[PDB]
Amino acid sequence: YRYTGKLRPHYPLMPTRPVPSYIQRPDYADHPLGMSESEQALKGTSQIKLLSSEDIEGMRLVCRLAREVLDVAAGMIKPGVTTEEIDHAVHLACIARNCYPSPLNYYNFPKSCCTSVNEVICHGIPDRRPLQEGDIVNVDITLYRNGYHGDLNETFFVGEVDDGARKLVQTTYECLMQAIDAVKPGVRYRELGNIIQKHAQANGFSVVRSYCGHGIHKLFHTAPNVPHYAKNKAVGVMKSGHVFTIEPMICEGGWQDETWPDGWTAVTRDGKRSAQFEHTLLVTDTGCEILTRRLDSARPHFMS
Ligand SMILES: CC(C)(C)OC(=O)Nc1cccnc1C(=O)Nc1nccs1
Ligand SMILES: [Ca+2]
Ligand SMILES: [Co+2]
Ligand SMILES: [Co+2]
Ligand SMILES: [Co+2]
Repeated sequence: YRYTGKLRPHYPLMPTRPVPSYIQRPDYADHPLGMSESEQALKGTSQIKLLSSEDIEGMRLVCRLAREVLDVAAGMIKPGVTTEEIDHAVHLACIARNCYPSPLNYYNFPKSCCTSVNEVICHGIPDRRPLQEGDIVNVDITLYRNGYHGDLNETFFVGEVDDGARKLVQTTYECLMQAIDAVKPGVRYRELGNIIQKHAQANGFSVVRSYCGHGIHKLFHTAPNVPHYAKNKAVGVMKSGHVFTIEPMICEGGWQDETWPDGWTAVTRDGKRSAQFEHTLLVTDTGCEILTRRLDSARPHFMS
């Protein structure tokens, strides 16, 4: 395999971390290949679930807990810390909140969160590499509690970063918020990509096309599929009660991605940097509730 940039995986990986049996597990947690039968049963369907008041309370809870766990990871970002150490802290923080870390064994993913450094677009696997000053790193968190999944992610700066890193991260966050500001009943899911690409393009950045936002609730990834690029064929119109994520991955260079031999790590084909931000949103009668928002601080960590 020919690596696209300077990053290399740092093996060996620690043995998979167990989750106490008292914590409720999603169906794929105990499937040998990590397959989710409940999810697969709806593969290819575009119908979007309309959450009940009960489902909404469950989503509000898990999303708040997920934010708490991402905040824990945020506090650990510093030069010298390995992504496996961040993952260990996330795993324990999920357990402390009586939640199962959704990524764990999802289609056999080996860790409890995704840590994506520099040219890694997404799905980076926590390993032995210590973070380096100047790096940008995304931590993607998803928790499962009482049958509901809550998902969010932020990109962080490791020590002092260059102006290019600052612009990429700020722009990506702005792309996400402009999309969220457009969410309300009656809006087509395909419009979000037009908004995101317009802002990214105005700043000289590209939009990853192989990975999209997704419906999330009783399932980790389900309808609707939400592309972040312009002129996409996303199916569906927003309605109060819909819950889904917006998680644009923006790149310094081209939008093309490829996957490492580990089967998970997605990287830019040109080796340039990529940044991402994500929130889980609930469409209300008039707009949307950002379930994974910070409740005690006005801004994301990179600008805090
Ligand atoms: C094909 C199938 C199984 C339903 O998975 C997905 O679509 N998956 C998906 C879509 C968009 C963004 N992400 C993912 C994903 O897995 N991300 C993960 N994060 C941690 C472990 S797996
Ligand atoms: Ca990255
Ligand atoms: Co993902
Ligand atoms: Co996520
Ligand atoms: Co997501």
